[PDB]
Amino acid sequence: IGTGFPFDPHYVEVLGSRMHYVDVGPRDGTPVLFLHGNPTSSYLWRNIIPHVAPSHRCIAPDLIGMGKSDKPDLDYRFDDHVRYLDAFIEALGLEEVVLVIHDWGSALGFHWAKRNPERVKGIAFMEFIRPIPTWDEWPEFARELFQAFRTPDVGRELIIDQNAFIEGILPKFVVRPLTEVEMDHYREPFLKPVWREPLWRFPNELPIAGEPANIWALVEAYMNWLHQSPVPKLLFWGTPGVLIPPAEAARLAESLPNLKTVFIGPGLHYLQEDNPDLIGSEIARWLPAL
Amino acid sequence: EIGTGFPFDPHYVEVLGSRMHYVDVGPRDGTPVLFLHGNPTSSYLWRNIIPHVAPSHRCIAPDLIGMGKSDKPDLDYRFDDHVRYLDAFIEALGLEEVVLVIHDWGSALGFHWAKRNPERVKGIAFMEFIRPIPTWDEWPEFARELFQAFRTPDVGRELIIDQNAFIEGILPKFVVRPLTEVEMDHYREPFLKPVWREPLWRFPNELPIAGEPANIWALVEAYMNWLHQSPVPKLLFWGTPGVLIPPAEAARLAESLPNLKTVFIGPGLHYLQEDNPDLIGSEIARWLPALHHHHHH
Repeated sequence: IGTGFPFDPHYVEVLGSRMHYVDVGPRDGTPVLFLHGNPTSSYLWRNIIPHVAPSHRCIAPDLIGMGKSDKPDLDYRFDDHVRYLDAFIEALGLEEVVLVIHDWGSALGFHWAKRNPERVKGIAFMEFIRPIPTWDEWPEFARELFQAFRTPDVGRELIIDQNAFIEGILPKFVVRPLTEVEMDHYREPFLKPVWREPLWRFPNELPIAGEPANIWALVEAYMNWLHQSPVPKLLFWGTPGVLIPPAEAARLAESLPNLKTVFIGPGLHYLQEDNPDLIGSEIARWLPAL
Repeated sequence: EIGTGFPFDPHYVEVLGSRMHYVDVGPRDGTPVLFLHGNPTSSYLWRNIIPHVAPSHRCIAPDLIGMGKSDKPDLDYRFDDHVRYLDAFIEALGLEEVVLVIHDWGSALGFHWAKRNPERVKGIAFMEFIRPIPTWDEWPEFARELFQAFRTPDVGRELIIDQNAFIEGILPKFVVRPLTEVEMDHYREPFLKPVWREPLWRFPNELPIAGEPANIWALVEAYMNWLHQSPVPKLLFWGTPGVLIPPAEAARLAESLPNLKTVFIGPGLHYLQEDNPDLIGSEIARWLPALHHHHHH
């Protein structure tokens, strides 16, 4: 995948500022307008535009305050972006357009299209903004992903054949970047697919929504024991977490006896890789002296 | 900064006919601290935590059967198998009372052992551990948690402006393949000064969620209503697992929007252009010719 940006710069004056844009391809015909979102720029389109520019003009602006465009004194609300993009389009004299849009670029493009429907000849889009009526409907990509991991067909192919837990989940669920040396330590026990059975068995047995019932029963049992036990307890948690959301850490502080909690900062699942010094030294402090 | 080496002498103990590897450091003649890893890790996960505890306590960190440097016997590798080998490991070392430090499936093993042997557990430290998760509608929750945080007074500005979370976190995390340093540096250029990050913070605070902000809600509802009735040609690219448009939502859109074609790009999170630009570009190029209207007469 190409890392360069081999496009000549173009600028147009918009509402007293300059906006930068890519402009390539034939001068006649219907242009294709590419709109990026947060926190990107026309750079996001650098490897897509070369497929289109042989046949169609490609226009890719940097939104105001982003990319190589000016940084005026704005709040950068959506309405600001609407004003600057509206004026950009008129400054180039565009009549009909095809839109290729992403993220907040999709909100800008769909909003422009709805207001100018006779000028939009097609919309290509992806990963776009839609109205989310309740916070409970905010999309959680890991819902379908984790359910897929748990299946004996797709999940085994991912975890055993493609080593998705070593190559994907482990580094993705450390906030800081794991190094190649660390990855190679973690890779060593699983170089052969035939060794990866435990890696699939574990997620398949996580107790979720009562399934599997056998693990559900025993995990419920030890959580009831933990609620009853006076044993000293120390919980480390991070944000946003994965298995333990912050709301669950708070629930546990309300219900478990003799519990100390330590917030470690940013953390997904492998908290030991993000703040080992706090975890280790706080364990040491929590243990009684001799 | 965070150590990458594993500077522990290997120890091995025979357990149910197999050999299991473990770390054993620190002073004897006291209550040992037993560290239990989960999936897909090993005692390596504890390498930078043990040195803080070992000055005063013995630290024992086994590799679970079939993991780390432990043997790989022919088991089903169900939870019961791990229970049997860890139980026998603990007895093979002659441990009496212990403190547990546990994570993920090491926490299921540790809590299950503790419940069965409560007089032998003097304390439990735990993190990112296994409990009964009530529903898939409530969990996982970390995408909600992140975006609620961006919209939380003070917290969101500290993440996005002070720590540059959208450039250093969200952007590379939401590409499946690894972004290179050259690519990251291109993306970093417009936001090297914290004050330049204002647009990056305002964007999530404009997302239309539960009617708020009301102005954005109204205009996004309006253009979605327009899209559902317009015959304009539409082309949706989607990846798996996605971020804003997971596959289940792509399928629902494929049924509901008029004149819509869909293209699956393969693995992808949010910045699909960084995972399969050649398929996105080539499919757009193949789609554009049919958008031509013949000259009207």
